[PDB]
Amino acid sequence: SKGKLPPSPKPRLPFIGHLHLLDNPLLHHTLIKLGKRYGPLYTLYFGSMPTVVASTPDLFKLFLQTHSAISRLTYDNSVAMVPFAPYWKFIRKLIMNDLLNATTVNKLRPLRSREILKVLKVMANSAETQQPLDVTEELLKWTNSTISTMMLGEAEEVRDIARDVLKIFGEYSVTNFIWPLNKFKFGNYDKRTEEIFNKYDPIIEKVIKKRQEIVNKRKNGEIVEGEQNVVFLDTLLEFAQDEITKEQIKGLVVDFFSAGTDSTAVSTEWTLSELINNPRVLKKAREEIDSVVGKDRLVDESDVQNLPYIKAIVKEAFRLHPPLPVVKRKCTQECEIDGYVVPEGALILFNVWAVGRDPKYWVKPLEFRPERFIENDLRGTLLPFGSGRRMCPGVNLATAGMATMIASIIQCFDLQVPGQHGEILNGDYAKVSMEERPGLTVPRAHNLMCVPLARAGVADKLL
Ligand code: HEM
Repeated sequence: SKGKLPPSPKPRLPFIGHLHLLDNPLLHHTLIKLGKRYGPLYTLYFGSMPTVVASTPDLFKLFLQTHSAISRLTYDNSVAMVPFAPYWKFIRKLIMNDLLNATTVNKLRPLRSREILKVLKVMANSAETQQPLDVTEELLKWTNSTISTMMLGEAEEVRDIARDVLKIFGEYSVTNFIWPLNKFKFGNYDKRTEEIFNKYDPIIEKVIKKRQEIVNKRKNGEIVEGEQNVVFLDTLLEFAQDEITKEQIKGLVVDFFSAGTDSTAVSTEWTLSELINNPRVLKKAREEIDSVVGKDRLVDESDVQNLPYIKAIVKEAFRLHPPLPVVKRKCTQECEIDGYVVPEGALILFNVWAVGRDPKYWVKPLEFRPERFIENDLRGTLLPFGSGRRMCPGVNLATAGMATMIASIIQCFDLQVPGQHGEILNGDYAKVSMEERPGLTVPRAHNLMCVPLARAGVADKLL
């Protein structure tokens, strides 16, 4: 018990604290340089707010222990609603009563498979035209559609809400500087953005109405025909009035759309980019798929458990390119971490990007070497056991779902990299830039452009 904060740099300035030292939009690079001098736990003042920066796994675990836990999720996204929002108590009761469980997420697999197939068919078309495909854009549409279809169904009104949610996400990303809602200003927008906002509430109200009558017709024993797929919202509506309000249902839907869907699109692109840049690993990945699954049917989500190298590839891309390089938490009460005092209300920053590249934990950390997870949650979480990860379609998409998409892509296609003067790069130049774009979520700065090439025995046997 040293009775003092973790060490801090100099100088601390009256109003801005240490903010003048943050001279890099990619904050995690600056936090590493500071960590080299001041150690694995140090204090920065974001204005008047003390902010403690940790960069070891042991420090992360200390911040997750109970005193009430000394740190909590922030409201940067809707995941914080799970422990804190009162209307999420309804979800917790469904879980404890075995009415919402892992089987609920497993039964959505056919919906997830059809969304995967849609992407493969887009790539197949680009293979036939031999035209560059914006894989970044396709992965954003894939994750956005899969979330909305799992939640609400295949109706055309859900296609409309998916396009609207993606547009809202677009307006949410332009208010971002480094972290979201930092350059936001109270303004008037325009008629274009106004129509985007006003479209959401009437569309979701109609979708809930159309799903409520399906639930009622199933409850009263009446037969239903047309769309036999059961959506996640149907499970919520089926027990909403047992013996939760419409507004609170709409609030759950808002939370379901804003928990970080884009993280899966970002991590999928980082993984594909590492595979393109590491032909040895990509060849070995296709050999596993050809051996475990074969060339006669598409990879299925049930195969992922039998694809250890594919799972190691996802872990290895997560180690090098965590979607959130800096994870934020808030101190809930005065506590002591490794002898230092952490004050109530302090912002806590986990530099997970630094840990992923630290030679103290990883042999040759700059190498994309999935074997490190073999020769010795397929991403390799901070929420306690029993928080509901097993019942969440978003966690499924971020793990088994992304692994299935990546395996399906490389099973069917070679990814050619187009060049800047009428040529396809290959093979020493067949690489993509790994430069980062600043953000809370940090994607590749350059969109992933690829010219798919159908592998031999794929068009007729698979697509
Ligand atoms: C119904 C549709 C739902 C959607 C579309 C959705 C969406 C998401 C997404 C996109 C994430 C981010 C996962 C990641 O990238 O790491 C997430 C996280 C999470 N969700 Fe959901 N969710 C849904 C329902 C639920 C439910 C019912 C629960 C019940 C407790 C739940 C609990 C969680 C938890 C605990 C996390 C955090 C997991 C972690 O950080 O490791 N979700 N959700």
